[PDB]
Amino acid sequence: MKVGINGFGRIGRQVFRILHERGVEVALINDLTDNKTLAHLLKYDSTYGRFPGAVGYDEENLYVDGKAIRATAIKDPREIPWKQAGVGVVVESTGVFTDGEKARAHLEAGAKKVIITAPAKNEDITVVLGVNHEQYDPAKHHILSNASCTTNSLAPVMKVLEKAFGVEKALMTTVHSYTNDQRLLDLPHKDLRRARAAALNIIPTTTGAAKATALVLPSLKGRFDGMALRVPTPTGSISDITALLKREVTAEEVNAALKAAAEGPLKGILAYTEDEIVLRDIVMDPHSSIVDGKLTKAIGNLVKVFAWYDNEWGYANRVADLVELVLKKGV
Amino acid sequence: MKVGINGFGRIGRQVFRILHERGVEVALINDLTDNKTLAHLLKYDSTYGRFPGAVGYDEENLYVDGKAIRATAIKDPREIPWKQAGVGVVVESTGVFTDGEKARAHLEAGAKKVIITAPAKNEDITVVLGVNHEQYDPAKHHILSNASCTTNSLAPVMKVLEKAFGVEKALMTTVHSYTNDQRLLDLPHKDLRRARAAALNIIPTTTGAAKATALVLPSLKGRFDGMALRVPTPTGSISDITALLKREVTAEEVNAALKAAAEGPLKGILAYTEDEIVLRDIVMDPHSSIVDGKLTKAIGNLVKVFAWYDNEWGYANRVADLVELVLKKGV
Amino acid sequence: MKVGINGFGRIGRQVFRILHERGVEVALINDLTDNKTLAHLLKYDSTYGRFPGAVGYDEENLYVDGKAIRATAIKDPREIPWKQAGVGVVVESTGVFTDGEKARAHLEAGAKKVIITAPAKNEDITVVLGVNHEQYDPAKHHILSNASCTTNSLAPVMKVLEKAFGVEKALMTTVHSYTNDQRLLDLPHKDLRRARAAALNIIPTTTGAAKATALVLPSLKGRFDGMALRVPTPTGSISDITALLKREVTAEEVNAALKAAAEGPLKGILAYTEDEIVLRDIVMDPHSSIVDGKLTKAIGNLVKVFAWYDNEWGYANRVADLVELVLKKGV
Amino acid sequence: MKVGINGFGRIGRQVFRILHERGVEVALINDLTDNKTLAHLLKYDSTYGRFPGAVGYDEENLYVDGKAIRATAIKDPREIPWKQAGVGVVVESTGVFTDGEKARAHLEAGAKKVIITAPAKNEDITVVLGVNHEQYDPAKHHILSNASCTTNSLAPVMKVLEKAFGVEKALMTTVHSYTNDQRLLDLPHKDLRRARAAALNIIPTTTGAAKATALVLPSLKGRFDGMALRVPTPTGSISDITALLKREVTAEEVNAALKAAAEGPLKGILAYTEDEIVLRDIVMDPHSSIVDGKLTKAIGNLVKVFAWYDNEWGYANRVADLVELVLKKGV
Ligand SMILES: NC(=O)c1ccc[n+]([C@@H]2O[C@H](COP(=O)([O-])OP(=O)(O)OC[C@H]3O[C@@H](n4cnc5c(N)ncnc54)[C@H](O)[C@@H]3O)[C@@H](O)[C@H]2O)c1
Ligand SMILES: NC(=O)c1ccc[n+]([C@@H]2O[C@H](COP(=O)([O-])OP(=O)(O)OC[C@H]3O[C@@H](n4cnc5c(N)ncnc54)[C@H](O)[C@@H]3O)[C@@H](O)[C@H]2O)c1
Ligand SMILES: NC(=O)c1ccc[n+]([C@@H]2O[C@H](COP(=O)([O-])OP(=O)(O)OC[C@H]3O[C@@H](n4cnc5c(N)ncnc54)[C@H](O)[C@@H]3O)[C@@H](O)[C@H]2O)c1
Ligand SMILES: NC(=O)c1ccc[n+]([C@@H]2O[C@H](COP(=O)([O-])OP(=O)(O)OC[C@H]3O[C@@H](n4cnc5c(N)ncnc54)[C@H](O)[C@@H]3O)[C@@H](O)[C@H]2O)c1
Repeated sequence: MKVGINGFGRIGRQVFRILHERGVEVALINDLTDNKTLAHLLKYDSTYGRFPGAVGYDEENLYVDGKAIRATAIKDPREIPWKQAGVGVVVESTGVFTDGEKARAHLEAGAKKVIITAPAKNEDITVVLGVNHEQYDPAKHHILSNASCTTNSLAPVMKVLEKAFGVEKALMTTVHSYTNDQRLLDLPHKDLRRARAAALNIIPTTTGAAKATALVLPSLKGRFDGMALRVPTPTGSISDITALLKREVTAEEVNAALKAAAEGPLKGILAYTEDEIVLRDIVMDPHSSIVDGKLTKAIGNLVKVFAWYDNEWGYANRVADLVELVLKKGV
Repeated sequence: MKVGINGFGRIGRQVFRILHERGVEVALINDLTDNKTLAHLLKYDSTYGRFPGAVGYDEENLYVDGKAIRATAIKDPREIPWKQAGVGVVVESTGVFTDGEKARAHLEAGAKKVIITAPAKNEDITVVLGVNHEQYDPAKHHILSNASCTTNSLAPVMKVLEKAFGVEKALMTTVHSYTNDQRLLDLPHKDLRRARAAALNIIPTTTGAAKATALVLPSLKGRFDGMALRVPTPTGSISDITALLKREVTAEEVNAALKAAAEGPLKGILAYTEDEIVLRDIVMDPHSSIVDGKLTKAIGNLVKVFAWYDNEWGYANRVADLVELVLKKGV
Repeated sequence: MKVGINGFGRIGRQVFRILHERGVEVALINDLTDNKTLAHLLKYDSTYGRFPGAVGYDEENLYVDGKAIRATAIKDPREIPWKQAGVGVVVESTGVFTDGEKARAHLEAGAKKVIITAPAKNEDITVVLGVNHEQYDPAKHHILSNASCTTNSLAPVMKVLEKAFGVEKALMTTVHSYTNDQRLLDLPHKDLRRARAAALNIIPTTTGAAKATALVLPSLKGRFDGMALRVPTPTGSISDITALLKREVTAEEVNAALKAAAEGPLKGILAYTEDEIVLRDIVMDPHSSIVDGKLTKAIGNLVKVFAWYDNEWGYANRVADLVELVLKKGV
Repeated sequence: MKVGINGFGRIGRQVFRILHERGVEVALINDLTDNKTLAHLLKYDSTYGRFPGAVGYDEENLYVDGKAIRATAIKDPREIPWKQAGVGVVVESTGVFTDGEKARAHLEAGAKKVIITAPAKNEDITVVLGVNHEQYDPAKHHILSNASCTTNSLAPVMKVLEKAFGVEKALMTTVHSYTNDQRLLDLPHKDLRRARAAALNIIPTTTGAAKATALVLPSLKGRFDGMALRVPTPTGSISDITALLKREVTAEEVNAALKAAAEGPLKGILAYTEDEIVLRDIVMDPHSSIVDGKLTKAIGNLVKVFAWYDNEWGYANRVADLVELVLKKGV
């Protein structure tokens, strides 16, 4: 019962480091490049620095302080040796198999459990650690999704605002660091905005993060939606939640409430703070959501809350977190 | 009856170019640097390119295609020769005399009318062209304020949402390009966030833009507030308006309504569009507010509207616009 | 005898606009995206602004102020209808057919002349307008290359330093804006440096620009090489030329010499200036090389010269310039 | 015999952290802001992260894990209580007292030794650890300078190229991250280039780093000069050294030579590497100079060498390093 990663990219590599630093052992790693490039990308990372440990590689492996790890370049899921490596849980992070209909291929090649690191489709269950994980059935579920980084920042907040003040309606905006899914200079893209130079523009882009948060929380079904603004930053994001509660409240109420959750039930997932912070202050923070108290606004029953989150490292800690759970309640 | 500029900086220089390209003649220009540096900053601009025309200078002047303009380096308002230059209307844009209590000094030195390009204090009237300009009394008013770039983007929108759907409550967020008021690297500032590296961070900062918009529109008094997020872009900004109307509406209603205003009463100030645009698409757009139709969201009576605006050039067109009005109804 | 473009990207689109604004008519445009995306990329450009004119499109065309232009999505050269469109000269700018061995396919499908906008291989002649264009034989040549933007900035300089002071040896460095060939965040690349986040790093990368300049100028064969440093800027570049002359000279000599060429023989290609400029000052400058006089250094016979150049617009003016020549001396 | 810092800015704060993590105790810290802002800038740093330890403050002090440190806001050197605090060695890093003629004021107020963290004037001795530190006379010297970050990167290299191949002439170029000395948007500056938007432009600026390196190494007197190019990066820089040796050599010779020095005599100051690195890979590297082997070029006796260096952290390690030496051989 070992882990495997398909899509050793931005998310893959972060999840790997976390799993490493936790003890979990990754048996195989598949991507589309030669193990040389994989070793160099793991070793030197532009956002989180050098890999804590020794990195080596040959035609068929990668070595992490000696321990070998199979590294393949198979672009067809069904053709990945998850079998002859004993890989049970797979972290599908290529961003191209976001639907069980296709990601099932990992099972019909060995794997016993598959975690899609992105908003999936036709999966067994989309889970947001801290919102609906206890709702995982090892018998029934086998193809999971860890939702999206935005969903993971919204959910812990919408949950607390529900079991305290109740939520009628909510619109949200997220100012998000760019990702490899955008373009460096104007170039073809299916989204005519993500096609524009990413480090030059503030780019408006759709996000199902909100509606998706309406599934892990049926409470907000059809009554929660949002927008996204890609901005010139390599990592780090903030969610702008504007929700109409079910009773007039004050910004100070809202906070002590989210603060409560932070230091109690949602501990480790949600965090609360009143410090004068900026983006670079939350980069590499494990949490899913970090509430900026001082920004909390409240005009009667119409509240506005802000939640910082590192769309890369934080999300990756949840993905690795999910692999632990799946392994603890394996099949 | 000629114009004068105090604070030949980012805003000053843009207002100058506009006034030039319109025919208006600036008699004197005061700042804190030698006329050499002034000539070089006007000539070569990093955002709007080279100055359309010939730029020269000597110990006492600047020359724009020959025509001389007095250029002084007097840091004390009362000591600026607005008198011996016949300067009637002054554009106070140093960002340091934002209150008539101090900006009055321009009058007790010559000037007959003073326009503060920023949220003023103790001024005669803060005006937002297209919202409450017809309310200018040349007899009573003499020290005006053109509000702020954010106010000028919000007002034209809040106005339309009032005379159509009525507004109960509204919270707004603005993702704003950085300004010379922030820091390049971490450095001392009265705001512990604007103190952080501006091209590196997404920086949360307070904005009275909303409450200020509650003055040009008493309708929203005490029921409109917002936040600001400084992001790594040199110019261009977007306002995120989340307002609770007085009746359930649809995003398509909201648009055709703002669109109406755009092509009618608020023409020239407000613009509406459905094109797939990004930040660099609105840089140097004269308008005060440009509605991004496609981003318009509506869950019943809770709406979310986005308005692009070039906090520099657009605002500067309003400032120059205000100088025309003041000159047309001079004293 | 009409023009055609294959690879309607960064360079393609700029060459198109130039050809348009010059009168030249492009008959067909091939790329890998739907004509919708092509129309949107031409219309709104993040660096050079909106396209001067009306842009429309349908399943089979693009319309520029009415005039229709065939727009296909054929990824196989031999399969492009250069025939049934009467396209004589083709601008191969996809960056994937940089060798006549493959780019010849444009001929065996219609075209009578092919211009490769990049360092080619197996081409008939690599030309650098102003250095060796008069050496074009319409009878023999049919597959040309316009070299590279770096080559086009170096050549006009190395030429002048040869026919004046003679050149023994020269090493050069270019600080170049990033290009679509690099990555937004760490990601797989054949060059383990261009694989790193482009807007975050200063990235060292090999450049054959120098050795290539040794072909258009056999004088420097085996005695000229250089390096390239990709830096966080979307467009604009500077070449750092360090050459050991054949006689001790002074910085003032070097300048008046390059200045001479600028205002004389190399006019229109090379420019000379002593103004205090920065990058944003040369963006969209047609020239191939713009000498920054004030930076000129000289310790005896070891000189250092700097040349600004807009790797996009300037190069594109040379590409369009080359299409004129090819058309003037067509086949 | 305790240390003191005047100018708790970018350099000051880094030197403080290093001195802290080394055990050295700073007695007093003077700047121009309230101890609140000082505590917040030390605590949260945009480039090097959170301060390793607890940070507190009151009207008269700062607390580092309890231990109190006097924090004043005296803009006049002679008026700093270096006396009633027993501060012997002062780190003058305000960037405004770069000449003993003025920095002497620290002595006539208490201090027994003053280190100017920048190219000084009228100082007793400018030292570059690893080049000419053993040449420090505690009896004669009392006002030192640690040179500049560029000087500290060049010197260790020029030294090795002298005691191996000899150096006839050398021109150098440095691509340097911006600093608080530049501007965020176009704004008045004595240097008409550093006046332009720093995160938007590649900015050419003079540097005495080379001539300065000609003092710590009289060998290159009048035969070494260079240029500087400020680029859009918050920290990290690379030096481009083009030197004409006294004998034809090969790039492989040059390297093994610099490599030798790196692992031997210049260990800890100079480093050598052949790894495929980019800027973000050297941020926070203690070294003064890190040679990028792979970039080494050599055409006979004309060589080109590149040296990475973190103009902030590395230089700060040298400054702290110098305070140790001064304390070990105190007065
Ligand atoms: N970037 C974020 O902050 C973030 C947050 C949450 C979820 N996600 C999701 O995680 C996924 C990966 O995101 P990323 O940021 O790492 O992007 P990425 O570009 O770094 O892609 C990951 C890796 O997948 C590899 N890949 C592509 N096709 C493949 C195939 N057929 N087989 C094997 N490997 C393949 C790519 O070469 C790349 O190295 C996406 O679906 C994304 O939406 C990203
Ligand atoms: N930046 C924007 O987008 C924007 C939009 C709306 C309003 N404003 C307001 O306009 C004002 C100026 O803004 P800016 O962006 O041009 O900033 P800026 O830094 O460019 O300042 C303008 C100029 O004022 C000069 N100055 C300072 N003190 C002076 C004095 N005592 N006498 C004469 N000149 C003096 C400065 O040297 C500078 O050149 C501010 O109050 C600002 O809040 C700015
Ligand atoms: N960027 C510069 O400054 C510059 C300067 C000089 C020369 N060049 C060269 O010009 C070429 C294009 O450069 P670019 O900057 O426009 O990059 P780009 O990414 O914008 O590529 C140009 C276009 O080619 C298209 N394309 C790719 N494969 C294709 C195919 N098989 N058929 C049709 N279209 C295809 C791409 O989709 C893209 O839209 C490269 O070879 C480059 O090295 C670039
Ligand atoms: N930035 C670098 O990489 C670097 C490298 C080597 C040397 N240096 C030199 O170190 C010095 C400081 O550089 P920096 O990058 O920290 O810049 P900085 O802007 O951060 O300035 C340092 C601090 O000095 C303070 N200061 C200014 N005048 C003062 C006064 N009269 N009394 C007390 N404090 C005062 C400023 O408020 C600031 O907080 C400069 O001379 C610089 O040239 C900088």
